Amino acid sequence: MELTAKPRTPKQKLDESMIAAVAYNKENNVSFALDRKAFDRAFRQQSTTGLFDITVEGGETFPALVKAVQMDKRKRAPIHVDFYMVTYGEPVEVSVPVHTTGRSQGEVQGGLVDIVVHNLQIVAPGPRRIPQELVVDVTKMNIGDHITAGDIKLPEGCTLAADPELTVVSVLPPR
Amino acid sequence: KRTKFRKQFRGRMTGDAKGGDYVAFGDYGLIAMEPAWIKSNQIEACRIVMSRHFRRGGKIYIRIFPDKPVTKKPAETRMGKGKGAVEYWVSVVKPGRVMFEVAGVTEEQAKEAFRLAGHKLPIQTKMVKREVYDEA
Amino acid sequence: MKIKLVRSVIGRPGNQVKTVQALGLRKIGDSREVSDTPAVRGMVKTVKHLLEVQE
Amino acid sequence: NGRDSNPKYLGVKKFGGEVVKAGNILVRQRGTKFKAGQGVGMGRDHTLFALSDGKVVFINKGKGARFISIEAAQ
Amino acid sequence: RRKLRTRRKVRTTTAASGRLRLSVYRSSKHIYAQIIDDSRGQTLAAASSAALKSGNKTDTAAAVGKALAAAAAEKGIKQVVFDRGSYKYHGRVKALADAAREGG
RNA sequence: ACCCCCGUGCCCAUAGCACUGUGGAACCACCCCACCCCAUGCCGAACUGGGUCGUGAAACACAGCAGCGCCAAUGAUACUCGGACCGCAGGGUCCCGGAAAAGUCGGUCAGCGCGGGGGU
RNA sequence: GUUUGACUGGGGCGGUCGCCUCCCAAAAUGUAACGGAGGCGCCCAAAGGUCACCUCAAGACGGUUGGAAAUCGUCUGUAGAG
RNA sequence: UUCUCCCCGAAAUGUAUUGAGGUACAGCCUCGGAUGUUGACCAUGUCCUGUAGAGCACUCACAAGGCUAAAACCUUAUGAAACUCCGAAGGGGCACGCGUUUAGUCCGGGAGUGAGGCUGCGAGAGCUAACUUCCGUAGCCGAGAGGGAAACAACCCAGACCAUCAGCUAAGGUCCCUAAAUGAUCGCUCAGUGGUUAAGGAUGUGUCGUCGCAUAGACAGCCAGGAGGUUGGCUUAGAAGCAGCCACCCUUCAAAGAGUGCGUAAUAGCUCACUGGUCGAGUGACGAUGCGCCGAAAAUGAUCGGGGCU
Ligand SMILES: [Mg+2]
Ligand SMILES: [Mg+2]
Ligand SMILES: [Mg+2]
Ligand SMILES: [Mg+2]
Ligand SMILES: [Mg+2]
Ligand SMILES: [Mg+2]
Ligand SMILES: [Mg+2]
Ligand SMILES: [Mg+2]
Ligand SMILES: [Mg+2]
Ligand SMILES: [Mg+2]
Ligand SMILES: [Mg+2]
Ligand SMILES: [Mg+2]
Ligand SMILES: [Mg+2]
Ligand SMILES: [Mg+2]
Ligand SMILES: [Mg+2]
Ligand SMILES: [Mg+2]
Ligand SMILES: [Mg+2]
Ligand SMILES: [Mg+2]
Ligand SMILES: [Mg+2]
Ligand SMILES: [Mg+2]
Ligand SMILES: [Mg+2]
Ligand SMILES: [Mg+2]
Ligand SMILES: [Mg+2]
Ligand SMILES: [Mg+2]
Ligand SMILES: [Mg+2]
Ligand SMILES: [Mg+2]
Ligand SMILES: [Mg+2]
Ligand SMILES: [Mg+2]
Ligand SMILES: [Mg+2]
Ligand SMILES: [Mg+2]
Ligand SMILES: [Mg+2]
Ligand SMILES: [Mg+2]
Ligand SMILES: [Mg+2]
Ligand SMILES: [Mg+2]
Ligand SMILES: [Mg+2]
Ligand SMILES: [Mg+2]
Ligand SMILES: [Mg+2]
Ligand SMILES: [Mg+2]
Ligand SMILES: [Mg+2]
Ligand SMILES: [Mg+2]
Ligand SMILES: [Mg+2]
Ligand SMILES: [Mg+2]
Ligand SMILES: [Mg+2]
Ligand SMILES: [Mg+2]
Ligand SMILES: [Mg+2]
Ligand SMILES: [Mg+2]
Ligand SMILES: [Mg+2]
Ligand SMILES: [Mg+2]
Ligand SMILES: [Mg+2]
Ligand SMILES: [Mg+2]
Ligand SMILES: [Mg+2]
Ligand SMILES: [Mg+2]
Ligand SMILES: [Mg+2]
Repeated sequence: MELTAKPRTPKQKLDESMIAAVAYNKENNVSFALDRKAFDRAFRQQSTTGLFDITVEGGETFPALVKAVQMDKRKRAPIHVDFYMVTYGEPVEVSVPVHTTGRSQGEVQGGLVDIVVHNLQIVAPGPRRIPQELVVDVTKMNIGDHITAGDIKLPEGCTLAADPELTVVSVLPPR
Repeated sequence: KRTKFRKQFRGRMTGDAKGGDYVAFGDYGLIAMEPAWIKSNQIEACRIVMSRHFRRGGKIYIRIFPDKPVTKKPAETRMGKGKGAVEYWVSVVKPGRVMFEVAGVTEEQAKEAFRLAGHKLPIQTKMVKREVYDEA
Repeated sequence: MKIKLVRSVIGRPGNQVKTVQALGLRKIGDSREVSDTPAVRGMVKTVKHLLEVQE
Repeated sequence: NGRDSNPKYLGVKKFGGEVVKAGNILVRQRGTKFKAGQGVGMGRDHTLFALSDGKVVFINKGKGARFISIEAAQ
Repeated sequence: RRKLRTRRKVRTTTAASGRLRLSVYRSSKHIYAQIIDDSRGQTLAAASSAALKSGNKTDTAAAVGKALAAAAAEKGIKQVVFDRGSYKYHGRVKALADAAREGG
């Protein structure tokens, strides 16, 4: 990616619709600002699990995860972003999308699957090896079953950051 | 619809909403653009329309709720005793506030269902699928 | 720090009026030379829309 | 069902960095939003008044427990 | 057992204006006593009985009061507070008092 | 001078809780006994009065630690004194200073006196 | 011979008229409405002086009458009481 | 309620009233005396506050799940004049003047006023009605002429000592009525929009994005084609792709989907999707905005003030 300025003054930012930005960790929490449309193509390509490099017009690349975007309520457009500089120990408590695989046999007799938790925040994902999704097979599930966090399988070096008993995806009956 | 609760009557003004700009439940969501009161039967008509179009299937959430009492003085009197005891319950609604959001229905059918429901709301409104989201 | 009036007192709030009166200006087109000490800077800031501050 | 109400002026009366003469009232309050400090006395209605002439000064710690006090001249 | 400590400690340092503190400690066989100048974070004239021994605790402690009365007497001690810990002005600490200011 | 204990203050959650470890014959603590000073609306449990031993069990003291509390930035935004506008209206905008709440980064399991006791 | 109130989105009927508390009240005080809610015309020789001591609601487990809540016991417990 | 010029100049608020269009006191005006910068503004220091916002830690309300003898309790998620773990901007007191200005206070004589009005902002009552009503706050009218707003207390500009057939500017303006560019540059609307609202609707037009299909030859045109199970199962008296209910599976292909629309109680019949030839270059669906269109019907004669303006 690319970004340039970071003045405390914002009057330049609004005109070219470039998003405001920051990058921080323990040592340096310096603020910045970058182009909008390329940022949105990138944030589409990767969410809170995806990461990208920023090349501030200073000559050194940095590797950033995305941590929070706070944007306009009226206009749908994103307003501000907070990238997070990350050391290659496991990134803290990253969120992972839930996604369902298979045609559940509960769907075939009047039920429908419902993902009660669209994101699951796992600790110690392991940076650069982050889970960009999380497939859960629902075919075993029948109407009224609950696939909790004590089911969802995990890759390397990962441990769920949420209570295992909590409901995740559940098949639901008609009406 | 009507709440089972507390003090009968209130007041009124406005500012852009905060308590639900993002679609947590479900897939898609219709969303308000104007600051009107919504109140009771307006919602319930939205509900009954979408439940016709979708039911036997889908999940319907109504994130808005007729909190605020509104009053009508009787008939035809002069500015008289006090305010008027009853009339209808409303929900204030500011732009970016999410009123509706379907689950388990194809994109196009959610389009048509949001269209029907929004043809009977005082405000114009825009639908969206959920972008990337945070706030947990 | 040259100044002049270029907009009337009339129909302006009270602090603006009494401040115009403090700075020494009693007619549009009056000019004056004012020191740059913090309180005078605050006065000439308080009513800066009425005044053509020179530089 | 409406006509009723009532009007009893209350508040801090002598604010910090002010020179109270002794016997001056420094706060009227209903409870103990201020607690009488060093040099201060409190009557039946939890009014705080100067015990001896001095500079009024405020000590703030946590809004459960702040105190008005007098630091005498001389 | 706690609240009585801070209770008398609040009523003592309210009544403390000019006068000095005198905090008898009694929970052990250590009936130590101190004279503390509230305000200044200082004590000046403690009379602990780790070396003294006179028999029953009520009379052992008696001499402690007497020891203390001499010490503060050398410093020019007017009066003092008293600052009981929690001990209900009983014969051993009541004796430490009668011994303190009978000989002050 | 170094160490630790007993008191006692300033500061009273960045100093509090939980899990854990270490202390006993210095100190404190439990503990023993109690007819009486003294005392429990019944009970020495607590106040209380005479003392080893025993035991650090519990407590308390100190040490580890960031699960929990508590502290809490930067970027931005909300709102807004002032200045100038739009909309029929609900309501909205612009320039100028001020500037949160929350949340993210991170920070902590304190810091500072007075005395007395006992160690080296 | 006189009396036979006033407020009052006309007057009348209704309602109100003194006092306390909260919102209105626009982070000082003050602020109107036949605006929105609620109370007083007392009480207590101890519910006061002072001096000594004790600490609450609630929940869980366990237990004679009980059987959701009585009484007793351990645990948690800035107050969720008073 | 009668003669002149000169100086200053209010009130329509508060509390009380058998009071409410009256009156007392205060407040605000004037005069004389006294002090004699104590006044005003703006700055720094200091202290006080719970509004805007925000937030659910308590009270009430409340949305989808989990656990469960439903209560509590967990994830997710909200509302608040009478909720608040928090909490500004501002506002008030005090000191100081570090800096400019010119009032202030006390004493005594004379008053009038105590029916207010509009607009912007902040609320209540009311329909988030009123040239509405009651409070707060700023300004004007009141008692303000002058310029602008066709006309017009209040809105914009600006506070009229007297004279001038001199000059500069504010709001507001420069085709003619009318002082002043029928000015210059890059655009936009062809509706008289300009010069009368909205839900809703539309290949109007100019600017930007997001998507797919493609010259190994796509979009629309045209020729040829359009499956066998199977009248798919239920369904009903009948429903055979097309009244409504369960799916949307196999054979063949360059290939025709238990399938889109019209038809007939049901059938049939005509076309749709996908496949070829011949063309032959773009084409199609979403989304943000600029200015326009429709939606747009009242009473005596019409009009943007008028002529008239692309
Ligand atoms: Mg608003
Ligand atoms: Mg706003
Ligand atoms: Mg929120
Ligand atoms: Mg103006
Ligand atoms: Mg200690
Ligand atoms: Mg332990
Ligand atoms: Mg030893
Ligand atoms: Mg014992
Ligand atoms: Mg131990
Ligand atoms: Mg910032
Ligand atoms: Mg400013
Ligand atoms: Mg403004
Ligand atoms: Mg700003
Ligand atoms: Mg914060
Ligand atoms: Mg520790
Ligand atoms: Mg020491
Ligand atoms: Mg007569
Ligand atoms: Mg009358
Ligand atoms: Mg009544
Ligand atoms: Mg107030
Ligand atoms: Mg105020
Ligand atoms: Mg008033
Ligand atoms: Mg009301
Ligand atoms: Mg004059
Ligand atoms: Mg009165
Ligand atoms: Mg009157
Ligand atoms: Mg008078
Ligand atoms: Mg005079
Ligand atoms: Mg003065
Ligand atoms: Mg002064
Ligand atoms: Mg609010
Ligand atoms: Mg916090
Ligand atoms: Mg001066
Ligand atoms: Mg007079
Ligand atoms: Mg006269
Ligand atoms: Mg009046
Ligand atoms: Mg008025
Ligand atoms: Mg109303
Ligand atoms: Mg009016
Ligand atoms: Mg008049
Ligand atoms: Mg005029
Ligand atoms: Mg005037
Ligand atoms: Mg005029
Ligand atoms: Mg004219
Ligand atoms: Mg007009
Ligand atoms: Mg008019
Ligand atoms: Mg006139
Ligand atoms: Mg000229
Ligand atoms: Mg001009
Ligand atoms: Mg001309
Ligand atoms: Mg021209
Ligand atoms: Mg429209
Ligand atoms: Mg075509």
